[PDB]
Amino acid sequence: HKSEVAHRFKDLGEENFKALVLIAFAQYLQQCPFEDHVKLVNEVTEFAKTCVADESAENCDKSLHTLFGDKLCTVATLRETYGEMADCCAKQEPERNECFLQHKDDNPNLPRLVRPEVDVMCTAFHDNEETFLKKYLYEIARRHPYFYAPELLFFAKRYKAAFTECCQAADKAACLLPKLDELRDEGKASSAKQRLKCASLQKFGERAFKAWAVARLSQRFPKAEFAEVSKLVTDLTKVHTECCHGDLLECADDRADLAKYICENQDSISSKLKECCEKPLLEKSHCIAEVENDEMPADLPSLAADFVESKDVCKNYAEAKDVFLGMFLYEYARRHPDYSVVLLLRLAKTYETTLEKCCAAADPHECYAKVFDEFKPLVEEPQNLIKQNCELFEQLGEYKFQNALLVRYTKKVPQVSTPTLVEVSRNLGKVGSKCCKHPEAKRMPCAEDYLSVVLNQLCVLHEKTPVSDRVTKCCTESLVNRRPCFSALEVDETYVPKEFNAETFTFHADICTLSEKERQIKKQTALVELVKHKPKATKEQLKAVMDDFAAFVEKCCKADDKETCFAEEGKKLVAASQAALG
Ligand SMILES: CCCCCCCC/C=C\CCCCCCCC(=O)O
Ligand SMILES: CCCCCCCC/C=C\CCCCCCCC(=O)O
Ligand SMILES: CCCCCCCC/C=C\CCCCCCCC(=O)O
Ligand SMILES: CCCCCCCC/C=C\CCCCCCCC(=O)O
Repeated sequence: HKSEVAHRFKDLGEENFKALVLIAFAQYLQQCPFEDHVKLVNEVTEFAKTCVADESAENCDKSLHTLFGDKLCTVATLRETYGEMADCCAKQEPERNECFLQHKDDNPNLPRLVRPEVDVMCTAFHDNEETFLKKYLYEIARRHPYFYAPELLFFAKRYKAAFTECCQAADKAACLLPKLDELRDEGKASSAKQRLKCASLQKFGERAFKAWAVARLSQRFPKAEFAEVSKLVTDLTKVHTECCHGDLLECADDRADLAKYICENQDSISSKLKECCEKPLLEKSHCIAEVENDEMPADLPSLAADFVESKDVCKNYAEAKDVFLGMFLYEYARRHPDYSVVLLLRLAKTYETTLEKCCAAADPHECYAKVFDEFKPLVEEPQNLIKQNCELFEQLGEYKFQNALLVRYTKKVPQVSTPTLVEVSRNLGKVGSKCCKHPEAKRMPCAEDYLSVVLNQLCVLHEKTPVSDRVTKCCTESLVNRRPCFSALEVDETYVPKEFNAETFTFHADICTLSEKERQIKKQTALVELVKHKPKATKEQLKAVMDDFAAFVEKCCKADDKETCFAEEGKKLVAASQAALG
């Protein structure tokens, strides 16, 4: 039917097509020059215009993969540069393309991208703003070959809108930097979420994934019927598999097909989809995936009815276990948008466990009559933690809240690197700052969202440089008990204090010229070292030492001649503190 290129070109528009072709090629030819890819893009774009003018034009009939594959193999250096990958050009289609996906190197050997000065950046932006955005688009795409292209394009437009609104302000840095930080964090989270979902699919199986998807979908579309939700879980599962495989083209088609489906049965799924279903092809699925929870019917029976009281349960269960259990989740999840998905799964595993013990006993109904009774504690566990932690967060504020976490975790896993403990504690604080501003009904979902990517990054790291069997236990265990296992970590009684070191607790006046972020990291780094040296110190002994240090920095940063007060009063602080911490 017609021409694929022409079609995609008409749907996307020239501007989007060119930016997407750039990203796609950058993700395969990660080592080729920018000017080389631009040549490529122009060539393909010109070809695509040929097809838009005449569908019968040469090669215009060819499939996207084939056209794409032919273009890659057309690169001169290829073998000289990539070597192995060049041998892919010797194969037929299904093979050739699969051969390229295998050589798509994740975690390249490229330099870190350094953020330029707001001024140089803004000035480059005013000059060729297009080549300014494409170069960076190219730089980020080659470093993240797995990042879904259209999404990367959505972030790029937000960056563009920020340079536009900021490069014209009185104080540019004041405007730009703050939003460049939000975008970075946002981009890293999305990137991590993505690897997280794919790793989970791989590590735990499609069953676990389907369970997660049912719960998640039911919270969002509480009005949808179970048959509808199972339909979506199935398709959603096929989408994640191919999108994880890395094949951009297949992934995009599956996503478009799904969003189209959902939009066509809009009224049969959710009322909060109107906006998203009006958007262009490029942003539909992305919009839908971010859509807000629809409101629940209000005309819903009780869970006790069909799952706890009604005999006919084991019968209905033995008939199709997973389906029955899926029904339980659907029912429980659409009634609880306020629960995290993992909590929902813990309740479902608990219920499964019960049906599996009771349905085989003499009087079934009398064995599982009090099951909802066993849910209470599972539910209270996270709620209580969130309540306790957000109260504390509101008490001391972000920075001081980060310190509280710092002391807490260093004490639980002293074997961890100081820079890693600092990074972890800081990220956790931002979660507290993002999620505690929410009402009690949106807090667990918020925390789950952020905590999962933080806990995963943590584990992949530990997977590389192991440090504690305890961490490994929590990291390799069930994805449903991952967080509870970390919450259960106890202070490390075993650990042996790190012998004193003055260099470690030696401060200089430079901490006064430092920026807010740099001196925090400076102080926090020391705080971790302090706890690693005297792990048996009280929250109070520590508060006292931290207070003595506070005034220290003050009565020395505001003193005539610094680098001395710092060595004089410093010697004192350390000698006195050593005594306090007996
Ligand atoms: C991990 C991918 C998510 C990040 C999205 C990036 C989108 C790229 C679009 C335009 C380039 C912006 C140029 C500014 C670079 C500064 C990057 C940084 O702060 O780390
Ligand atoms: C509102 C979230 C509060 C975030 C504060 C950051 C401190 C992290 C420590 C404990 C938070 C525990 C939250 C547990 C909910 C995750 C979902 C789950 O496991 O059910
Ligand atoms: C040397 C680097 C290797 C990686 C080491 C991993 C370090 C883990 C450090 C701290 C654990 C994070 C705390 C997890 C949140 C649990 C929530 C709670 O407190 O209830
Ligand atoms: C027995 C070991 C003695 C070590 C010497 C102690 C010197 C003090 C060292 C580190 C304190 C770190 C400061 C953390 C509090 C930051 C709070 C704030 O910003 O005001």
